[PDB]
Amino acid sequence: GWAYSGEWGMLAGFCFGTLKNVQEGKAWFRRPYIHGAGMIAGYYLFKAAADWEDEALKRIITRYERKGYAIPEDRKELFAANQYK
Amino acid sequence: SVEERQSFHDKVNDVFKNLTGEAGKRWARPDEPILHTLNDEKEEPHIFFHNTNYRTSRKYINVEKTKILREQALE
Amino acid sequence: AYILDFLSYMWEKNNDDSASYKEWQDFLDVAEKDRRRDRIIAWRERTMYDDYAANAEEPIIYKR
Amino acid sequence: KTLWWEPYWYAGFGGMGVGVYLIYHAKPLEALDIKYWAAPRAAKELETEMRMLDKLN
Amino acid sequence: MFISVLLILFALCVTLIPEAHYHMVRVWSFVATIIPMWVVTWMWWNFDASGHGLQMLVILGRSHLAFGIDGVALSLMLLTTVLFPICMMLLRTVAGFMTFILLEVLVLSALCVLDLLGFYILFEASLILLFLLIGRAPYGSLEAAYKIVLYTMAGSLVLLPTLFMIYSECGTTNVLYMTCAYNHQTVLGWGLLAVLAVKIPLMPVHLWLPEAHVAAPTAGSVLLAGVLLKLGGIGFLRFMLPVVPEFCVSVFPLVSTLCLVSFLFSTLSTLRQIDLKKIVAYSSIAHMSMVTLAIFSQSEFSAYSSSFLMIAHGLISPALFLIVGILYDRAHTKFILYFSGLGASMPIGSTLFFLFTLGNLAFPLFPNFIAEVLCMVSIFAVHELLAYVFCVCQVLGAAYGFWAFNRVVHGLPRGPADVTRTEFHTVLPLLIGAVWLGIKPMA
Amino acid sequence: VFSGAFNTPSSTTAREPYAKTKSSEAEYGVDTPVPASALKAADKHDALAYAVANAPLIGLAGLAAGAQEAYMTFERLPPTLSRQHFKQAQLLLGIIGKKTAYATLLGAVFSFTDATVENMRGKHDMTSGMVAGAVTGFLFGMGRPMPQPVAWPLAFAGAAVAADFIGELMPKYMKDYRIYGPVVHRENWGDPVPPRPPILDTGAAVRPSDPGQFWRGY
Amino acid sequence: AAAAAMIELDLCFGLLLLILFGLLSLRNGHVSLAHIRFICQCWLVMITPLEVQDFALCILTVVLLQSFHSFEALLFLLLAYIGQLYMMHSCNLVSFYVCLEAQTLCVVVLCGLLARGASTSFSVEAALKFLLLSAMVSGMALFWFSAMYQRTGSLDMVGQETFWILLVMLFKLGVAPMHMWSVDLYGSIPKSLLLYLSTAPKLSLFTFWASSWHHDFSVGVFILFSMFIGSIGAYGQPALRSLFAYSTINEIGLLLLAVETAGFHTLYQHLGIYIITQLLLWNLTDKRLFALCAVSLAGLPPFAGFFGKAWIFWHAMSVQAFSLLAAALFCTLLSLVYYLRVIRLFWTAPVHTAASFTGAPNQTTLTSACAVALAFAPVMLVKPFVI
Ligand SMILES: CCCCCCCCCCCCCCCCCC(=O)O[C@@H](COC(=O)CCCCCCCCCCCCCCC)COP(=O)(O)OCC[N+](C)(C)C
Repeated sequence: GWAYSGEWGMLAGFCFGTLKNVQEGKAWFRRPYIHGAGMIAGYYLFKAAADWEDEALKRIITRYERKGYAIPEDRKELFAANQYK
Repeated sequence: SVEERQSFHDKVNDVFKNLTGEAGKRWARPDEPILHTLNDEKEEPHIFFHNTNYRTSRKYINVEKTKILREQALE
Repeated sequence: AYILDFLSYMWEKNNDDSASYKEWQDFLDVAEKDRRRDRIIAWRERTMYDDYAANAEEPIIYKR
Repeated sequence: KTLWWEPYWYAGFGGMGVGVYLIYHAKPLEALDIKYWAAPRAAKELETEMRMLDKLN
Repeated sequence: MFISVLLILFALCVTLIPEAHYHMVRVWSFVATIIPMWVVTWMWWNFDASGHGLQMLVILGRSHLAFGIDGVALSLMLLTTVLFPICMMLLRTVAGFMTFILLEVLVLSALCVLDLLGFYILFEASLILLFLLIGRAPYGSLEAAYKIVLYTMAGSLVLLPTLFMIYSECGTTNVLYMTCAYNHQTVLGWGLLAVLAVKIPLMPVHLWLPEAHVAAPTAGSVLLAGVLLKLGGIGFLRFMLPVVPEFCVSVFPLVSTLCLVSFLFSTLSTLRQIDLKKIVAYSSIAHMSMVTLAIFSQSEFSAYSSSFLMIAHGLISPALFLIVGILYDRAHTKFILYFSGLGASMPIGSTLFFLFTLGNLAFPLFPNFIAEVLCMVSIFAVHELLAYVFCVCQVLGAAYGFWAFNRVVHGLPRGPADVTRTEFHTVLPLLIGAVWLGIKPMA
Repeated sequence: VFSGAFNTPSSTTAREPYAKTKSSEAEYGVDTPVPASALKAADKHDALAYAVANAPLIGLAGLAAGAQEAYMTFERLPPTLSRQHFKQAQLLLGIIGKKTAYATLLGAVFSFTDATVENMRGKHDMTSGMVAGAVTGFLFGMGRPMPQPVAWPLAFAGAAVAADFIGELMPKYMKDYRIYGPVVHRENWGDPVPPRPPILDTGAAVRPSDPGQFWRGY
Repeated sequence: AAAAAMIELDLCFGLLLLILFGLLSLRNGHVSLAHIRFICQCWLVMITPLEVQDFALCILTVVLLQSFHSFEALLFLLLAYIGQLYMMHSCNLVSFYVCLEAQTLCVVVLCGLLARGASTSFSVEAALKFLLLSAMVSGMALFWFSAMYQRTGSLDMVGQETFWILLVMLFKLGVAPMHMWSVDLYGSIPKSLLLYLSTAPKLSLFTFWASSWHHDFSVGVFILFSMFIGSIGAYGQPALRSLFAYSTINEIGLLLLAVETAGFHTLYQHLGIYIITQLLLWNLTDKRLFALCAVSLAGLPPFAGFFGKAWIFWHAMSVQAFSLLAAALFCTLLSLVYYLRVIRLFWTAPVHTAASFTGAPNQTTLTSACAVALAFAPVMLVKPFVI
């Protein structure tokens, strides 16, 4: 999957904490433990999404080859790869 | 046929992959075009961009020729 | 006027024409791999999951 | 009294103007404009074409 | 790319500054637009003019969003990075600073994208920002905001299925492979014409501009006139001409008659206008019609002359909007009948108004003169009469320009006092750019 | 690629027409059959039979609008009027029948004028639809104040023009469109050949216009 | 051997224990039941199989249970979840009928039970109308199932009678012109049941459609009716509940365009983005985020609603469904006007958010702030993800 998905998840967690503060009338830096928990959850959620990227590509190539669609070996590496793009 | 077109495309991709040039030469100011018998040169993108660079070079050189001759004729 | 000559030398030293060519080739290669992957994926059949003829090759186990 | 934007305005637009000047007056000529790359290559081709046109006459 | 992320993150830190520190908020938001001007000037330094057509490339995997620099994009990016700090000098709230910062991110990334879906995503993500900017509650106009948003949405919705049609046809929306594949050019050509004939004001889909460019604030008018219209021209030059050229030949009589009637009818309408901002707003339609016909001529050096006219318009018309904005800010009206004798009461402002009036009418020693000459060289090389139509109608542009100037500048002196230091320095970079690009533009 | 001097794709063209692209190992279409009523309804050689085949469908629209208006009128009836069942039935059936007959008349006029101009000009093009739309819209717009005797022919002709462009001309132009397999006229790029066109279980409004676009069914 | 059915025995044993625990807790006079809700969520997790759609429904219902407070409402939602889960596994019209009828009865009873204040009789009225309209659709389903059973002699869902079963399914999704029961429900019933009604049953029924349904017909006229009626109705209705009811009819028309052209991947992507937006919409306390729902339901580019609409448009253009696509694009142009009305109402206004007094301080800021981060999901949406 994508190489920078965990950093994107951490930025998502920071924005999550800032919005939870803004909704309840607090300044952006208040309750930094909420930011930290949000960062951890965002990191692991977007890493799981990046794992599903590779899983979906593997499922597509496996189903297509079992149906009779013969893919050349120069193009099978586009699918059967845990590519860290 | 389709097989011959495919093998030619593979050869062109291999050549343009392993290409280098140094010592005062700019790539994308090539000395010669790539001569081909292709129907629609845009079938092979590397050849299309190479001949595009060569054609750009020729247009600018012809403009410069016009300027040199205009100075001579004025003299 | 010597500053101009030294800045010209700095431009020539920093520019690397072979690195420009490798940048161009990597751009073309990444785009071509995306296009190839997307073209293979677009052979996208769609029936219901219980279609045992359209999905005849899947290794499915049923509990009924 | 100096207005709030004046140091930043003069730094930003002056450093853009000096930079545009240095682009025009300190870049290599082939890097500044392709017409400097093609001016010497047109001259030799014209030298070997003027005598061709002389012989054709 | 790393630099662009740093510039975005530095720009977005304006929100976190506490509002009670007024000086810091002003300085931070002004510097946040000064820095990209330096970076784009450095990109011009780094450019090899004898090298490849596309330089400084970056592609972000399988997410579309691929970027590269050519000459047209580089000149337009330089113009945008000049224009945005002047907009920062004309705003007073953090909401305005943030709207213009987000607009600068979207414009700069849209100008140099090489993916059609990326262009679609990046450009019309600015629609809601334009709606809020134009329909601001006490002094805007919600009717104008509705018009500009609905026209742009209509064009974009025509394009979107044709974009996806070529994407299913060849497998990519990257312009380097879209130009080398076989595609059904009539459908995609109609979709691209639909977006870019609304972005460039081409009749009949042009009625949003007179409302929006007048109802906007002065900073919004500077942005909308000097920048956002040229996204249609760079759309023509980057996406439509390389990918659907057979369509671009076959539609030439239709695009030609649209350009001719837009030029003539918009020039005729400009003469009956009674609002100074509406006078400045209409005059932009005829210039963009000349730009579009010069792009579509494809004849001598058409990309060069059309880009140079886009730059000359983007320098001259924001300055006219700035002078009208000064008059409106310190007299609370934009109506011609309330202004007379502005030469005696604002001599510096009237001198600047006269110089930019002469520039807008394509007089020599301004970049518009060189631009219109080269655009008419490109038009003349297809046929002489298509050039003659623009040549003989020059009295009609000068009529409205000199009539507006003579009505507001001469006569009985009534009206506000002369410009301040801040107003003069909002005007000043455009004047220096005009003098340079009209006297020694090239070396 | 991008220069201010010229646009290279504007002059880099094929010198010969291409051969047909092979898209799959099986090149026969699979689809459900069309009902015979619609097969007969496509025939234009008999103008009267064309109008008879097509007009009841256009009358169905007036039936739906008339049934709507009849129910909305029935709901507002006071009890002193609603209990008189013969009068109620003749009022509601009058509303429905007038709407149905007007729709059937407009449809028959359109279909007959279309096939008449078709057979008179000897060819199939967009002129017959525009003339039939002008005639039908002028029939609708008669007797009304004056934007309308021009506005309604324009609307019916525009409906005919949109029908031609969206339903007929664009499918004909894109008969060789492929979303799968080799790129058409770019077989050297090497995209693999599947054993068959893709099987899609689409609805009856989405049917393949060419045998190679997809296989429809389940 | 019954060893392959321990999850069913676990379902029944858990219900038997949960009723007794709820009885014991109420004999103590407990005015709150968070322990009962946690046991209900545990039971939801413990009975759900390991498929993507099953766990999507499970996690959705776990999140939904935080807006319900009485024991009976929790029991009705669990027994509606049993129908929603087992409809996705139904391969006949017997189980199809029973699951649909269990869901209808649970929804009717919840609409009666949870109303309060001056809006009690309006909610009961709309529940009665929904029950009467649902009874005749259930009768149509039974009648045409009996016809199919007599003709074929088996339980296969083939032949001409599947057209009426398809019309039954279109009624359950609120497809225009059979849409007015949902329009009646939106105007009176409270926000928590409106949140429940717009997410879970659509997922359950579309998964049954994806899993075990084929018909030889079309749904194009109902696509046209839903899109045009929903867009024009939401343009014309000044009450916000009716605005969102008609915009829901428009969205179900888009989902039907995704179904009609095959390609269920775009259907699933748009449905997921819509469900997350619904979870944000009905739990909002700060009204500035009402504008984010507006820009992400109008299909505006950088937000996730654009991506959900745009794969539907891409797959429709791929198989050349031109007329339905053109109608969809026109209705998308119309939808922007009333989403801009939403933005005018709730973004260009002074901000007022009342504090809590009796505890529970802004109790669903976690979920609403988590669902607002649909501006970060587009990085994963552009890839080949949902297939
Ligand atoms: C399509 C070509 C691009 C031309 C667009 C028109 C530009 C407007 C002004 C004309 C200036 C001409 C400058 C010529 C020399 C500069 C360098 C150069 O060569 O130009 C660059 C690009 O030039 C620029 O970017 C010019 C920047 C002009 C923008 C100026 C407006 C912004 C300034 C505003 C005012 C600032 C005042 C501040 C002071 C207070 C590349 O263009 P080509 O030579 O055509 O590229 C060669 C093609 N190939 C690689 C394939 C061989």
